[PDB]
Amino acid sequence: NVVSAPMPGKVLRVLVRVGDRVRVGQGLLVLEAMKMENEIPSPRDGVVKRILVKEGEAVDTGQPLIELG
Amino acid sequence: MLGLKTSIIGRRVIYFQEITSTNEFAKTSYLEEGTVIVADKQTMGHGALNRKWESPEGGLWLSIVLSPKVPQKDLPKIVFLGAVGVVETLKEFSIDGRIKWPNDVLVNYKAIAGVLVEGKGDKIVLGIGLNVNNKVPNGATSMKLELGSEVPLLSVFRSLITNLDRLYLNFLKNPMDILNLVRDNMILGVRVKILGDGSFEGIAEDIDDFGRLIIRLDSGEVKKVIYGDVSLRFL
Ligand SMILES: Nc1ncnc2c1ncn2[C@@H]1O[C@H](CO)[C@@H](O)[C@H]1O
Ligand SMILES: O=C(O)CCCC[C@@H]1SC[C@@H]2NC(=O)N[C@@H]21
Ligand SMILES: *C(=O)CCCC[C@@H]1SC[C@@H]2NC(=O)N[C@@H]21
Repeated sequence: NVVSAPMPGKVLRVLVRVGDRVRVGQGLLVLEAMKMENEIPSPRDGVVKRILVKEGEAVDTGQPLIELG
Repeated sequence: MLGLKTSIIGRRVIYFQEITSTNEFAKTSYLEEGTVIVADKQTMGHGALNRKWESPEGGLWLSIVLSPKVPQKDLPKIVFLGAVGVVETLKEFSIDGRIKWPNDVLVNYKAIAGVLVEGKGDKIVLGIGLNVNNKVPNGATSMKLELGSEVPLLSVFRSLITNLDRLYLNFLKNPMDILNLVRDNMILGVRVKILGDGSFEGIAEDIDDFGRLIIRLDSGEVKKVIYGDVSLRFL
């Protein structure tokens, strides 16, 4: 499906590349928000189909971040 | 055997001779709130904003599991809790520490400690690295370098955890108090440069209730800086 931003913030780093298999709860990327570094976990096991955001990009709540196969 | 007498932070403490990062372990393990992860040395220490943090033997490298359950607007103050705890501990040891907005503590303008807060779901991890008796990077300092002799590491640990517990309980009661403690303990009045898009110069004069750094430009105009959004440099 699709992993969206739980909150507004700035992408600090992307932890995965397209095509990489991930597990439930594995960090997909990191968002700098409210003087915290929020690691966004993958809702389920699967493969990374696409990465919708870039490091340095500002995002808002609900914005699509990663797409799994 | 540690004899800690805290209410939440320090109820349990997990020690490691060595580890990659205490923050990672605190994030990937299920742990009761207040659990403290500490290690003699860290080989993969995490700094904020993708920086690396040197963690040789002799220093205090720890992470605290927290479950504040507060509104999003109060989350920016968590880093401050860690910074102020360090300031208070340094004070007990007769060391004058100041906060370099928003997560570092300086003594005579040399970094002696750094704070990093990480979140992963409901879980929040407060990470703190304090130079005690360890070797430090050029331009930094430590308690041993300030005092002129070895400092009892466990006593520093006991002091810091005890201050953090009190600050945390106070935060739970009224999350607005920490802001004033920060304002009265941070480096203010210094001229700074904001780089990137819309570059400008001004005097760092205070923080707002979100922890945003307030900058007073020469024109009297006022601008607020969001951490991680722009680069800041002292002039
Ligand atoms: N233990 C430490 N004490 C003070 N500053 C540190 C420490 N480890 C890394 N740094 C700072 O972070 C930067 C490397 O990420 C360096 O420029 C250094 O000044
Ligand atoms: O100033 C900074 O950049 C923040 C440094 C935070 C360092 C501590 S050491 C204990 C904890 N474990 C880590 O990997 N990082 C934090
Ligand atoms: C410290 O760096 C300040 C944190 C940023 C706070 C501001 S309030 C306006 C924005 N909305 C939000 O949820 N966080 C941002």
